[PDB]
Amino acid sequence: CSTFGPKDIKCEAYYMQDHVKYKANVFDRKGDMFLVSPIMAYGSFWAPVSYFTEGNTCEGVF
Amino acid sequence: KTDTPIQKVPQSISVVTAEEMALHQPKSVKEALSYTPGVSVGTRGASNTYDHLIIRGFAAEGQSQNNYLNGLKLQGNFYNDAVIDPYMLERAEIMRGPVSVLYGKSSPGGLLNMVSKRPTTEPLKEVQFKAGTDSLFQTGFDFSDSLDDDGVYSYRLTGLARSANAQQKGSEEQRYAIAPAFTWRPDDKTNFTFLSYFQNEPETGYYGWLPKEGTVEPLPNGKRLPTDFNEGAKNNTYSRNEKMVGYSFDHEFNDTFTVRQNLRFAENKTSQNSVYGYGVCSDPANAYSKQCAALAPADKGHYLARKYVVDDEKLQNFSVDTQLQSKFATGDIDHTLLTGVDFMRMRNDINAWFGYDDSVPLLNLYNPVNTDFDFNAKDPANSGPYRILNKQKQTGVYVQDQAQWDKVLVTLGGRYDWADQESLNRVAGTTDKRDDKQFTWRGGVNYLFDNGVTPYFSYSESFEPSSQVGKDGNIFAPSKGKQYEVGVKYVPEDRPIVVTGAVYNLTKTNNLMADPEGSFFSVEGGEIRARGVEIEAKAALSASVNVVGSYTYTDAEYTTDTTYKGNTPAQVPKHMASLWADYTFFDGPLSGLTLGTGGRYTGSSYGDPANSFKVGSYTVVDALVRYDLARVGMAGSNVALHVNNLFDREYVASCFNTYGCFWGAERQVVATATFRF
Repeated sequence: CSTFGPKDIKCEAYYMQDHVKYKANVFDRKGDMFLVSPIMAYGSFWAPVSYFTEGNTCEGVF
Repeated sequence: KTDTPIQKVPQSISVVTAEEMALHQPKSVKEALSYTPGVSVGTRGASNTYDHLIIRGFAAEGQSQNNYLNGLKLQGNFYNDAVIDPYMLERAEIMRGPVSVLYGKSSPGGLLNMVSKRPTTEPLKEVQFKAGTDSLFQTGFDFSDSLDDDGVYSYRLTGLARSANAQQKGSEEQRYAIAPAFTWRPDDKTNFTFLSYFQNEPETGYYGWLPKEGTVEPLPNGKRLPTDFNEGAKNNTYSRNEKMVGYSFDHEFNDTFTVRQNLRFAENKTSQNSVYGYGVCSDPANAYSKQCAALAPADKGHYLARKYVVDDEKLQNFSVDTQLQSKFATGDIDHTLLTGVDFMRMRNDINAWFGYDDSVPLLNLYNPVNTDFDFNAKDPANSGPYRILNKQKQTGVYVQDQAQWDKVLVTLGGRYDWADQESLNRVAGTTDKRDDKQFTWRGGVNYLFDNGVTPYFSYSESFEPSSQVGKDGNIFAPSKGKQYEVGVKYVPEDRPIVVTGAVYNLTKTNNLMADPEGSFFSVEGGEIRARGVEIEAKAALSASVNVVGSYTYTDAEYTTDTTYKGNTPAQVPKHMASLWADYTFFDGPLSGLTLGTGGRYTGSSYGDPANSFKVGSYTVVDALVRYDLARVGMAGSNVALHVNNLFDREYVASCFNTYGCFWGAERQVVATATFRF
């Protein structure tokens, strides 16, 4: 339903919870907040670039 | 060496975060979760005294607070509860239909798990100013950073100072909160986060009743009461002080074992010297009122008879939860076993003095003359003391496992509680002692599709204790719940949307509908069976627009109360929905503007247990605007304006009986200026 989708995924991020490292699919970036979309991670679409451990693949956005 | 697995166990389907908190800056936790499904928070109307809410018909724990705060059960008993300002909260999630047994002591339907603001290893220097209508001026300060290069030692100090003039003319609201916090994190498998909270509220605000007359039905004159009518006296005071200290600890030994322990020592206390209205002389109540009897049959319709109450309480709470996480795997069925114990010690000393019928004079309504009152007068004919001391001790062992097979997840847990309770009436020397022993278990099954679709069905129980107490020290029976919940959640791996739906059949026993005809001392009643459907839609249509919507159907009746058997409880709307959206004008002439607007609807609700009169359906519209000073050089700093009830609609929120209704909230404007360094 959203304008985005599975093809508009730019990069992936990494975060830890329950002492295991996980992944999150990232989209656009606003200042210092990523638009990650697993939802089951930060609880909101617009998550700040701090909840993650190694953005890595998100080194090229602008 | 895989691409690292994303998350797929359905979580955080209703959390509001700091990014959502700093965008709405809710005046209270009554807001924030104002647009989340399954909750109706405008039940009290316009009163920052308590933060109660109706999830699936049933409200707060023993009517006190069914909410959690960094684990544990918050606290509260006999009107001495704890409130927390959202400015001290990093995350405030509302969990509808929890399948865990750690929440078995809570309601099977809903739960508000609040999370304090944790220290950040990154420098945060925030200063917030927000001011607007009704002499409102809240000043915030939040400063967190690390203390060493590795970040093993980190700190956080958040604090609040709000003073405001309540809507009801004569009542003031003042809250001063400060929460120190510290976090020690040597390695990645150890954390000892210390959390404390200190809040002094010299004036809680307004907490009174208004008859069904001028509120919902035109008064004898033909007009209706004003939106800001204070039926109490000028010297009405209402204070509260909360002191909390605790920690949250967790350590992972092997990749199969993990220990966790949570703790909190709280010391909450409150004092009240207020006069509350008990309906006009024409009300079915009073009747035996002498002041109301000496009136003509035409003047009894516009003369409000009231009562007064003086109270002083002191709470000492202690809570402990210690669990062990065993993450082994049998055959090809992975496991995550939780084994823990909890503890609880409560102690509340009530030294109150109540006022019976004809304890105060009468208000004219057409010509109110709200004066002062001698709360220190103890006339033996209209007043009476109530010196009670309540003590509780609960101890429950819980075991829960989350078994995973291929794409099937089954959540199953079981808990056994040893609940003790003791009350002492200092007047008649009566000492009641109630020890209960009950088993409760929760179980949920769901299937995990690859795209994110997840249909689930769960059976929920609960051993929710009784928080309140009755006149003469009646230890209420604990409440036992039973809920059948089925539904389907969509947690997409790829696209940024969220849609979930559910239908439930919750049944809770030994419920208390309060109001033993006379006095607000509450009364025992029958069980309630609640049925309804909740749906939620949370997505981000393009980068500029974010949308959130929800609808909640609710149908509950008394099951075995004979008197009101087969009637819907008051303050519960049948239909309920809300919707909100916000645009972000980035990359443009106004790169920084963030325009947002939304509306809330609450269906028709009943006003008394006998279902005599009905409260009309209302619709409130909010809006807000926010511009980030990125064009001036202040990255992260923004100035925002907030409007609640845009068109200013006069509505009655809900009523508990004929002699008590609650006016809504008029238009509120707030100008926020938060700065980050």
